[PDB]
Amino acid sequence: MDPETVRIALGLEERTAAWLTELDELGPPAEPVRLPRGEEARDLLRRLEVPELDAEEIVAAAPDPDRDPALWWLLERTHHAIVRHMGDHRAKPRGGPPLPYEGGAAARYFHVYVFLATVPAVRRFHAERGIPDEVGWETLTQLGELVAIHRRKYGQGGMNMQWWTTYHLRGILYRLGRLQFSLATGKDGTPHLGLHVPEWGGPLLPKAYDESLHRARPFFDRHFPEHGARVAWGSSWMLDPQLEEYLTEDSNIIQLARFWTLTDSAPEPGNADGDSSILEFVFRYNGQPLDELPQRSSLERAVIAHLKAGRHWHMRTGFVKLP
Ligand SMILES: CCCCCCCC(=O)SCCNC(=O)CCNC(=O)[C@H](O)C(C)(C)COP(=O)(O)OP(=O)(O)OC[C@H]1O[C@@H](n2cnc3c(N)ncnc32)[C@H](O)[C@@H]1OP(=O)(O)O
Ligand SMILES: N[C@@H]1[C@@H](O)[C@H](O)[C@@H](CO)O[C@H]1O
Repeated sequence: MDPETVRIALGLEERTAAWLTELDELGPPAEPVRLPRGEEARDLLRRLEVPELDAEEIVAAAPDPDRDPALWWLLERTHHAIVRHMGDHRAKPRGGPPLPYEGGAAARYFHVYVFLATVPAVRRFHAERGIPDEVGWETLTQLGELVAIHRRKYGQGGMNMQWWTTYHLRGILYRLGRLQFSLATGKDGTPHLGLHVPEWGGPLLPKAYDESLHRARPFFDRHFPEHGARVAWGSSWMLDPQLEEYLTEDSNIIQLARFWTLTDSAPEPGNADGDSSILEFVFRYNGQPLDELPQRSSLERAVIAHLKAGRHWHMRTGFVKLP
């Protein structure tokens, strides 16, 4: 098989040829790709908290080297492209393009198969770094969340956040209770930890937040002592001071943001970039006209109002010192 044949077979944009050539050069992994099957696949998916509806469909559609040779060629090389960067937070998060849905369920669940095929590799890395099993597993369960999110957002099974799953799969991101932390470095190479909030796990309670923060240094200093971060950095819609206009005092976002020191400049009022991000995280926004979107929470009402009024939301960046 060749990258042009693969590209055309799967119906990928000409845009992706460079990626495909790169993968082509890279070749198959030393350890040949293996997909768990049947009840082994069910157990793994269940452990990764993939909802049952999706897990059944994932197993049923599992591709095959002989019947799906283009898709299988990509599966091995995409797996290879991730594992070669195991432990390496300096490499860009390149998970590969999404596959056109005309390839059916195997195409839609492509990056789930990448994730399943890569679990053994990253779990070995976890073991080597002395990471507790429950931490490793808890970290990998975001696969379920992102699978469920695809369904809510689009109407059928899939997982199109493969750029993000490169972090879990390279063992450079760990969920430590309510928050996640990623190995990171600034433009000047100073190590920090990136701080992230997964959807699942309920509201962002001060006490859960605070516990996660207490876990970060001891965890990273024990298992990645070479890193030495003192500070956590976040970029998020939820760091927009403009939220103070709409959210009240019981809002966990309003209380927690107060600890943060913002480091980017106040954005231009007319800049529109942070719009799609807040829309994504609040509504899983999929192009629909704003009046259809639910209005059941103060935040839901807030983000519409603000946009209706011809105003814009921005992503802000800030830091907190790790306790
Ligand atoms: C504060 C630290 C900043 C650190 C930077 C983090 C960097 C990133 O990870 S960027 C991505 C962030 N992740 C997400 O957005 C995940 C999806 N979002 C969520 O699950 C939630 O927003 C979550 C859990 C994080 C916060 O929820 P919660 O603790 O309820 O927020 P809170 O400020 O207390 O809520 C205020 C109101 O808005 C509602 N609300 C909050 N978030 C959402 C949401 N995503 N969708 C709908 N309604 C929401 C609440 O239900 C509450 O409603 P009401 O006043 O009507 O009772
Ligand atoms: N889509 C990702 C989220 O899944 C993640 O929680 C956040 C962390 O800042 O980064 C966003 O771009």
